Amino acid sequence: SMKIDVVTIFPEYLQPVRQAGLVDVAVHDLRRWTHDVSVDDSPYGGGPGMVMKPTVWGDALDEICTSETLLVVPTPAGYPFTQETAWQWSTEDHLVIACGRYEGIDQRVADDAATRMRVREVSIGDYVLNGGEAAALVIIEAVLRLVPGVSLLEGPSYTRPPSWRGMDVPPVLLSGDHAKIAAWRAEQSRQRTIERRPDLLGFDSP
Amino acid sequence: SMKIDVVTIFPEYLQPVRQSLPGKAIDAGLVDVAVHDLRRWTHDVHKSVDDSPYGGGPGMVMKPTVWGDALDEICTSETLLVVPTPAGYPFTQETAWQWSTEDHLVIACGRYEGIDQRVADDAATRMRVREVSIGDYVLNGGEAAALVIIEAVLRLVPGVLSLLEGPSYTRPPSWRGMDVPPVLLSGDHAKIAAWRAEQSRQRTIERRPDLL
Ligand SMILES: COc1ccc(Cn2ccc3ccc(-c4cc(N)[nH]n4)cc32)cc1
Ligand SMILES: COc1ccc(Cn2ccc3ccc(-c4cc(N)[nH]n4)cc32)cc1
Repeated sequence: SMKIDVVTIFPEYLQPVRQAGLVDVAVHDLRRWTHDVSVDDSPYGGGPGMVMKPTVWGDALDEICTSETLLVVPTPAGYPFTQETAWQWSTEDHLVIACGRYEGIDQRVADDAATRMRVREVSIGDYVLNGGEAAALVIIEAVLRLVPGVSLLEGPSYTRPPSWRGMDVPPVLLSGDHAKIAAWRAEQSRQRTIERRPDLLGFDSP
Repeated sequence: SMKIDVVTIFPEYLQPVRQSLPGKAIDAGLVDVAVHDLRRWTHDVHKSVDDSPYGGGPGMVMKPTVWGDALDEICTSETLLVVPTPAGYPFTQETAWQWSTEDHLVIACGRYEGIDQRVADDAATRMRVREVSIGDYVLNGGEAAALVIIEAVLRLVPGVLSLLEGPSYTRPPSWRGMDVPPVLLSGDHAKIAAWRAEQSRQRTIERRPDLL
């Protein structure tokens, strides 16, 4: 049984989550916790863009989080989110995902939170998004498919027809020889991993 | 001026991307994102998109005949065909920069165990094809990856949307007992830059030693 709360100034962007019982996902508009008739301001020390104010975040997380909560904060500067992370988080009772926008969230939000709950700043990959929402969708998908009750690269897969546009399915896959099929698939996976992800086998990246 | 076509059995998944686009960029003809239901190209009354894997094993494989027809209609020789897959080359910021100047991206979103390999291999005989992974975790299908790729690419298209960055701060100067680092309020901008550099170095050592 898992509860996921997602906090964002763009709740509309989290709608793809509908595409249950073991898990509940709830999306909260951060602006719900503002008192004035702005969630951001210029950075101390200077620099381009805006930083999200800690005040609004503090009030939201105060209401949503408990000491048992795992607070997840997507950020390009985070620890890497990997399959290992997904397995680890798959047995959590309560994930709260704080989605930033602009140039990110005042660092004190995570620091304050860490005084009463576990906090994980994470990156989903070495590219830059406009905000945390797409990363939340990735994290939710990767985690939920591992929830109870729900290395090397995978090689190529094939299905019918056995010949298509003059391209034939590798004959071994039609042979019904499980050992020969297992061996060919291993070789394909090895080949693919060396070519595309040599780092996985402890070799230099291109 | 970029056209992005996404092909998926879950077109609703891509709807927020389409709403994420500023009207001014669309009206200026800088960008167009179109989403297509793969089932438009199915052959049968059951609208089948998958079938059992040759050689056996778990799950299902998406049909080459259906995908072949879809890409035949949507792609041209100038298309960059992007195929998310856990077995792909890594998608990075460098990739995003490269793809940001493309006239036409087509993103083919798989589900189940993926797409029959002949689809990409056939397409590669007449257009540029890129199989890519967005990170070292497994998703249920290509749609979330497409969202990530579209966002990362389009935020590099003018006017459409190393070391780690260190912490950032804004008002108020004191909050829940935590003061903004005084150096940031010092007006010594050379010192501030050096402080930020050291914060960056420390964070990179702690979180991403692989970058060093
Ligand atoms: C100053 O450096 C920047 C800091 C933030 C941003 C945009 N942005 C704002 C909030 C936010 C949350 C997560 C992510 C993200 C995470 C990954 N792996 N890629 N992108 C990006 C985010 C741009 C630049
Ligand atoms: C047997 O190995 C598997 C094969 C496919 C799948 C699910 N699936 C189906 C299509 C598809 C497209 C992209 C991705 C993806 C990309 C990244 N970086 N993570 N996950 C995942 C995808 C699961 C496992």
